[PDB]
Amino acid sequence: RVHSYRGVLIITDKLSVEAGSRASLSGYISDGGTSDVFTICRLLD
Amino acid sequence: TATAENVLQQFKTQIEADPTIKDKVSVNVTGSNGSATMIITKAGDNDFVKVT
Repeated sequence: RVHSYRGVLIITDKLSVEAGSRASLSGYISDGGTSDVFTICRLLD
Repeated sequence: TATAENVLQQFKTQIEADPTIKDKVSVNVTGSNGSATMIITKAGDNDFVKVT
C-alpha cells in the first residue's frame, strides 16, 4: 500500500513589546517672585 | 463487536469521545473498504503511547 494523512499546520512566534520613557524639568533662580500689590513702602520701627 | 473502514471508524470515535487520553493522543484513519488503516501518535504534553 501507499497511504497519506493530514495534520494541522502549527506556527510559533515571539511577540514582545517595549515602551521607553522620558523626563523634564525647568526652573531658574528666583528674584522677587510675583505679587498683586506692588507699591512704594516706608517701614518704621 | 460487529468493510474494514467501517470498523476502524468505530475505534476513532470512541477514543476521541473518551473523557481522558483523547487530549494526550492523536488518531487518524484513511483508506477505502479493504485498504483501511489507522495511525496513532503522541499528542499534547504526553510523551509516551503504546498500542497492543
